[PDB]
Amino acid sequence: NVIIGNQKLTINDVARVARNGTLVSLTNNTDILQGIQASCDYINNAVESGEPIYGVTSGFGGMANVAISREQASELQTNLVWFLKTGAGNKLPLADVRAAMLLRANSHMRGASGIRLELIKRMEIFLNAGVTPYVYEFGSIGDLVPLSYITGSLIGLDPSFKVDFNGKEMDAPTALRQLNLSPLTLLPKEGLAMMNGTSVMTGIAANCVYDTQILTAIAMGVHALDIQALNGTNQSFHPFIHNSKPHPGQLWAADQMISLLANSQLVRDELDGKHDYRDHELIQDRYSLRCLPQYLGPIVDGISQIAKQIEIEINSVTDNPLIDVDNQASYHGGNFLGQYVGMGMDHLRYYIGLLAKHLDVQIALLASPEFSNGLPPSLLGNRERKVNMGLKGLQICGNSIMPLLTFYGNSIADRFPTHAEQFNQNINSQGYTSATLARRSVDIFQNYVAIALMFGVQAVDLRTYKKTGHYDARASLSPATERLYSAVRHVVGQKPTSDRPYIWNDNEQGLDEHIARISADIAAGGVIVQAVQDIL
Amino acid sequence: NVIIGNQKLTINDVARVARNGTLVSLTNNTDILQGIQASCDYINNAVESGEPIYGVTSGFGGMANVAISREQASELQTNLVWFLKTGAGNKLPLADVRAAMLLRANSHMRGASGIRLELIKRMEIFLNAGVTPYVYEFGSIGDLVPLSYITGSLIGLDPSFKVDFNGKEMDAPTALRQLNLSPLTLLPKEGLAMMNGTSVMTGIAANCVYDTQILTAIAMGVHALDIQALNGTNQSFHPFIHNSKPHPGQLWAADQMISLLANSQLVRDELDGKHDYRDHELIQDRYSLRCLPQYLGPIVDGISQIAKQIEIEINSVTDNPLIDVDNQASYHGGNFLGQYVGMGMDHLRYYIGLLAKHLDVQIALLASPEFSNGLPPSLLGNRERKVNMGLKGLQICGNSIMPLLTFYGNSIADRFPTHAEQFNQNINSQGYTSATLARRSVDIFQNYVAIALMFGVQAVDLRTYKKTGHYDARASLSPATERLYSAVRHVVGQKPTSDRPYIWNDNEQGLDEHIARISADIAAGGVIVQAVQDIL
Amino acid sequence: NVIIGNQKLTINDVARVARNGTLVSLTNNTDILQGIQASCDYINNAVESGEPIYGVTSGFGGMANVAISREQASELQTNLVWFLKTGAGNKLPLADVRAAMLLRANSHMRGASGIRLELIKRMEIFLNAGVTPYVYEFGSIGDLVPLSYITGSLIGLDPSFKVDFNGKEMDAPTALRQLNLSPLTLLPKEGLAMMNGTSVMTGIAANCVYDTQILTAIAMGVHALDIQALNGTNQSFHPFIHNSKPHPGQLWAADQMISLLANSQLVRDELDGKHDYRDHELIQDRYSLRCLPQYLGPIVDGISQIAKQIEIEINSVTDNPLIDVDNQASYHGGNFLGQYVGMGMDHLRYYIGLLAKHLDVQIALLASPEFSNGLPPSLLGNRERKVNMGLKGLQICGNSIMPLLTFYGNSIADRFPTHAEQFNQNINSQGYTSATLARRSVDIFQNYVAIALMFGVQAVDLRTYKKTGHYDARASLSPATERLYSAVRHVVGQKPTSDRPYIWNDNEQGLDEHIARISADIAAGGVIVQAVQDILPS
Repeated sequence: NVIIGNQKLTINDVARVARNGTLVSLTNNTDILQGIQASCDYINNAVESGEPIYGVTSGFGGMANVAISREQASELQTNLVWFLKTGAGNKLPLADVRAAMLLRANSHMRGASGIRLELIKRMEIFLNAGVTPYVYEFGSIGDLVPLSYITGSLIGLDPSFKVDFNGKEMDAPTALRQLNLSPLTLLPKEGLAMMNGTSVMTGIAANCVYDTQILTAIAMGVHALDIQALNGTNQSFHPFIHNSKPHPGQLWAADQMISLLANSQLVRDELDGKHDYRDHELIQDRYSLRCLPQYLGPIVDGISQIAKQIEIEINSVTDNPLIDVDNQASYHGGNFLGQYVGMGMDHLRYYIGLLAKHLDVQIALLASPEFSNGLPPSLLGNRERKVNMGLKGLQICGNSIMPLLTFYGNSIADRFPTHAEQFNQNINSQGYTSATLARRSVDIFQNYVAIALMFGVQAVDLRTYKKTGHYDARASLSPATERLYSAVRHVVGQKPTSDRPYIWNDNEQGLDEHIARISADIAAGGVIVQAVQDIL
Repeated sequence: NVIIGNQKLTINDVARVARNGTLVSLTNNTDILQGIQASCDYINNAVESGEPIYGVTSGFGGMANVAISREQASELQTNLVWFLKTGAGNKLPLADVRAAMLLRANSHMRGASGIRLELIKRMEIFLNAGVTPYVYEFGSIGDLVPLSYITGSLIGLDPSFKVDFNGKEMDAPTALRQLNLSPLTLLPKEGLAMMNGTSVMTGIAANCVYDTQILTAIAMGVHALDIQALNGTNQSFHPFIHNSKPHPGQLWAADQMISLLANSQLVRDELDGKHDYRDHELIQDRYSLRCLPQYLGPIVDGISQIAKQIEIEINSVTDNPLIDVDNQASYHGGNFLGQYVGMGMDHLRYYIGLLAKHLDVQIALLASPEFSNGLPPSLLGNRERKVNMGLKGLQICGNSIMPLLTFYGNSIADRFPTHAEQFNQNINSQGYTSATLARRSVDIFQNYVAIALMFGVQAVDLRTYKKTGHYDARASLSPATERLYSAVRHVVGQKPTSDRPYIWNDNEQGLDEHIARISADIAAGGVIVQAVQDIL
Repeated sequence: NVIIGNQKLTINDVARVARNGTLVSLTNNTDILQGIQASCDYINNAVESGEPIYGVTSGFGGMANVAISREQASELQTNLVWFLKTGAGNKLPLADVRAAMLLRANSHMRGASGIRLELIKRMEIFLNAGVTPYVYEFGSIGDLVPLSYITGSLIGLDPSFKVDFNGKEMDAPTALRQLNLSPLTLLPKEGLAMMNGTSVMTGIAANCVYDTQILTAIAMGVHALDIQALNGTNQSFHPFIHNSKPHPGQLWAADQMISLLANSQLVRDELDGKHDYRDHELIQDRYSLRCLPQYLGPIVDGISQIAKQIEIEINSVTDNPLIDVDNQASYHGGNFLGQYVGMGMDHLRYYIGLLAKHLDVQIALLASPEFSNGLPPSLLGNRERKVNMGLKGLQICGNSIMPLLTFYGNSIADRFPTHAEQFNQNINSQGYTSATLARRSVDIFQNYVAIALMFGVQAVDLRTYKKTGHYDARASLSPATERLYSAVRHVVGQKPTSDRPYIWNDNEQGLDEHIARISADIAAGGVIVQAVQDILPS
């Protein structure tokens, strides 16, 4: 179903395999397989001759002044796995490891790494059988150490390497007995070819960008719900304003907001350019409404830029040395340095914090009667019961998540240690931890967006009540935001009705289970995600 | 065993109860109990009279313009728990919750919160029976929301509140049936008194400072091992140098290094002031050795300052309004704002990153033959086996942890949202997330220090070999570092011997299990901690 | 020379006007002047008809619920200049004030602002006569207050508005007297159209990008000289490696290094795949050299991204309300939010810090005989004089500037105040202080790079001495870095000679003067900058 070797992988391809279990297959294309065999031939012949190659007939890192004889060329590679067995911290999520292996297979198919096809198939097999090596969150300065757990597991080096076999923990040798596979012995270069790359960090980063794209589209849907709850105007998104300031991101954002807001009963419909006075209100919407597309443009634009860079990283040969069989040569290079990943993730986190903080400003308007254009304080539901404080707690919780996202928007690629590994790795990317930090930012932004969805949904109901005498917002919303509003209400198990808004009395729900249910629907690609799929 | 109500709690007291299960008891002192009853009396009488008190006969937050009648005064408090049920993220570790409850009990014993003794005893009971409410990592801007899970669990409000009962998950009502306790109904103020404070964040922060103090002492022991492995001099720590620059922290650090290094065979012993030329080496030790006490002083000093502030926070009445029975009055105040916690944790993280980074510089010297004063590259063990790269992987992993600690040393208290809860909480501490971030920094610094311990231990062995012809460093070290070296070797299960250093061949251990075993010994207060207990 | 209103302005166009005093003209395009006229007539009409329009018949920001009538519509615009006269701190460099007026004139030509041509012409005249209003570094959250000093000066509103007139401080009414210009009265909307855009911050930013593109080219030239000095190999830059990791930036970095190093005698020329054991030393160059194209890729690429976004912001209409004469409507909108400028500048400072850190690591290699591959300690010249310590103080100084560049690499866009201006401006960009902050980054970087260049020139002299027994690197360097080498030696006034390297004895020069002289030459677009002309249009 996903074919490896032929065409370039997309972030979506990566995500299908990682999360959804999408089957994988190596191309059968004989030029591709010839390439793989040719570099293999080449490395074999070079070691036969005792020729100097980095990490083949040489030590590793700042010990690349230790020459290694033809007779210790295999063992060299097997020892590489051992001394790199020094991971720590929590485990990566299994989907990031699936992603890693898919990328490594992709790297190898290019025929410049000198690795046996049989070692590449081992990953196809693990992918299809649902065997996932354990990889730790610490050990890479950007992925030798994380990739040695992948390799040692693939070759069944030792019972000390653990794996997940469809939800069961077991040792790698045992997993290979179950798969009817024999243990493998690394040939010269093959350890290095297994371990000397950016597959893991890029793997984590591929899934981050996937989830961030989605959350951006959900966030867009949230603002659209906010603008309606607020009786804001659609004029701000008028194509004339944005064509005269034509950043791609701003042009896209304003135009998507037009689609989102179209045919809404709750919005001030003023694409004609009407804007009479209002009281007690200001003649214009506040900045969070009015400058939405100018604010969001660079964010939208940056997430695209990063998506574009990750896609090249995913389809790169990322490894050292690179075999050039056409010239019967090998080169010592630096493609293992994941600078696009380390910096793109620093960027991704920074943008997520900027999205969260804008959304939180929309909530502050909603909750505050000074700024909500006539909604009850904290969007309380039942005003006959004076003890209700409505969403006061839900706001505070959102006020606690958002600062943290901006904190995580701090960077890490500039914090690299110049003394790293014997002073040999005097520049490095910090790409691996940057990528795991990015995963942290996305996991937390998912809970954040869930809270923002809750505010939006409750708010339109309470605006509907001001408009119609009832709480069933579905006919008053634009058809596009009605899909999302009704996806959210489906997930949380509260059906829209005319006599009740989403939240009536405080003692009637735990708001925590709604956050949890919504975050889990977003994470799983559920009905909330599908409701905004046209934006993606 | 730990008595609550009498004398001020220490960070050590907090830690014993949280981690070690130390029993707890309310004082029987009748002046203390009179105080508790008096404020209770006072609040009861005030509500009888319909008198305006914040969060008693009033709404909460920016809805404190909603007056609340005497007849809805109880329900008001019960609803406070419900609308604050909006936590998200991972759970706090159980020891931080034990700490919270201990602090809340401590707060309440001061007789200014107007809460029933019976509600204070409920916490004594939960503490002693090993019942630990679930609290989420998100919801507080600094602790209403986290404390509502504590309260609802203590009073068995609903099956939706979960708890840990000695390692088993169950619902709070069920836990109270098992403890033969009846559900409670909150009286006016009591919800607020349960929830309106800094007990959780301070709870988390108490245990962070405890663990950081320990890790500082271990880190000191590490440097002492490094200075020996390097054949550095003891002259740098000479009391004359430091008395003339007499910062407390620097005076303490240099003087402790004297004790640590005393009677070592591996150190250049030069307190007499001898310093002849050396070759090929520089006449002086590099800065990481020589400026150790000047560098560490402000760190040591800051950790003390923070310890001092947390101890006041732990023994504070932290709550609003405060009942003054002596004047038969109540005051609206701000003691719920955890500014010392939010800022002290920002500081604590920043220092941890500075400790990690200095230690990592000591490792770079150890691993690099240009700077190690004659040790093998990467501290390899068996040089007859050319494939050994020794600790190359262990270094890279340390190079990946340290940048992250400095990243976490970024601050959060300055990132507070001024729009928080209806614009009412226009300043806030971010103390709760700061504190959980601090816990992150300590959990990671524990794995970091484990790696540094491994470098030190291996290094002295390899220096011993240069000195004596064997690998048993125990008689060549100072008696103080021999305790720590032998604690580490005990934990990892490798016994010192004359024919073998800690690490001989790479394929002979997984370095990951050693990191894990050491971090877990440090976390549990094991033999590594005890080995440096004289420093604390 | 630079015609405003016709075609899109580039960052080169802006820099030439701001820095080089290039002359400027408004286009005579009749469709362009008709549009300007039409929006002018639209506002005239709407206002006399009593139409409600923001900041024209209201009420600014949080007080946009003040109805103001046509009888007060003129005095509203004039009072807008007064209450905005609240700048603080140091003054903008005059070049960024010139850029700021260039872009504001450019914005107005597009026809959606309803401003008198005569006021757009007034900016042309100031630019060409070399009259520059004083503008302060604080007052904008991203440019009402800064642009109010431009406006106030242009119309000669009051003697307290100050200008530079070709080097002499002067009040603004005095400068209009010298120009034989009459003071102007702002009609309805004109004051807002004058002050409600992104011209200043985008002005500051455009000059930043220009200076960074240049410092990137020089940086590359510095790496090429370090590579030569350390007898590194050209093999890292082989197209086969980078074609298999085809990031645009990394391809470009690799390919420019192949060009910079072409026909050097100080490299190990191994594009054939040759890689013998060194003795007793590492078979590969360290990461600073070997992962150079991979490390520089995102930076090159990011600077290009920013440059593209700034070129769009330069050419955008930034005010509010916007007049659409085709449908006879004005729209209330948000183009005045310079979000691209705030986050872009954030990114730019970040990238500069990253360039600096890589350069400083290369200096570490050169100064240290453990890693220099046989060069003398601290790149010392006269070894016979034992008291010499060569470039030891010069490295310390570089070590004190590089961490400060990475510090400035922190962001400010994410630190916006949500309670800004009566809670009306609940999102904002911080773009003005962000670009202000980028100017400080760029200025410091010009000093850092001078230090970097000095380490490179000295080191190739000493390597050439290693190779040939003399100190003239000119013959041994690749043509492309010879140009740069000679341009630096020219600027500091110490000639290449076979007998002597750049730095012989410590007491023969103040290194501080050499830093100052190279820094000034880069800032001025002098011979050091011309030496890397080739790298620039790519």
